Amino acid sequence: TDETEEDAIFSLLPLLRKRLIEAHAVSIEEAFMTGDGSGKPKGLLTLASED
Amino acid sequence: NQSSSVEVSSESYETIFSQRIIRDLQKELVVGALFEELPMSSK
Repeated sequence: TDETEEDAIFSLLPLLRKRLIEAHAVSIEEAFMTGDGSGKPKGLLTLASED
Repeated sequence: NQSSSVEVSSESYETIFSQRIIRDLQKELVVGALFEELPMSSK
């Protein structure tokens, strides 16, 4: 919001960008680990289970 | 008018509309900007 950047000594944008990017990375690695097939890539654990 | 032998269709040709706006007397601003203002840069 616009009433937070003024409502703080220091900016909070770099933190926001970093958190978004690292959220993407963590989610993708977790999904490739054990993501199911429903709307998500099949994970190696799931693939080994079904085989 | 509707008194002569010839008449107009409706009042919109009996009437003239003015494009000027008028306003009444309104309350004055007194306490709004008499104290001096303190600038801020945080909560």
